[PDB]
Amino acid sequence: GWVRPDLGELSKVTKVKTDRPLPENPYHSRARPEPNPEAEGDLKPAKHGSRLFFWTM
Amino acid sequence: IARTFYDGPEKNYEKTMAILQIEAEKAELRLKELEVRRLMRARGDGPWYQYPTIDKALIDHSPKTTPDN
Ligand SMILES: CCCCCCCCCCCCCCCCC[C@@H](O)O[C@H](CO[C@H](O)CCCCCCCCCCCCCCC)COP(=O)(O)OCC[N+](C)(C)C
Repeated sequence: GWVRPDLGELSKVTKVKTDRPLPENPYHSRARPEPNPEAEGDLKPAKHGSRLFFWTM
Repeated sequence: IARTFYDGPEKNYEKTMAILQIEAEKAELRLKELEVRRLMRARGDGPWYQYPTIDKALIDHSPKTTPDN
């Protein structure tokens, strides 16, 4: 009582119901380093301008 | 002559006091900026001297046609 699969059936993406737990870290990755914190606060004008040699702004 | 052409000495006194304060703050800021630049170029954890890396959004997290990878 076997029915041969039709065209386009054996190439289907099928669901699988299993009991094996999903691996937490299959790549065995390390701990990612902490990034640079942030840019915080509002922008205030530069103190005493450019402060480049004799220029006052 | 003093009444018509010149002013009191307190005016020049306070003016040069303000000028001295401004220049002292500028000198301190310049030294602090040099130190900050040195430290952040040595360590690289600051906003400046950040060199680009490879974006992680380019990686493809899909089946790769082989089980291992
Ligand atoms: C009394 C008689 C016997 C004694 C004579 C004494 C001779 C003294 C006269 C000679 C003057 C010397 C020239 C020095 C000019 C100084 C310029 C400057 O310093 O003055 C400014 C202002 O200038 C003055 O108003 C004088 C300007 C007049 C320029 C003199 C030129 C006169 C020469 C004559 C030329 C004749 C031309 C003929 C055409 C045919 C001041 O700036 P200001 O920040 O505002 O004021 C600060 C003081 N406050 C705040 C208290 C007011």
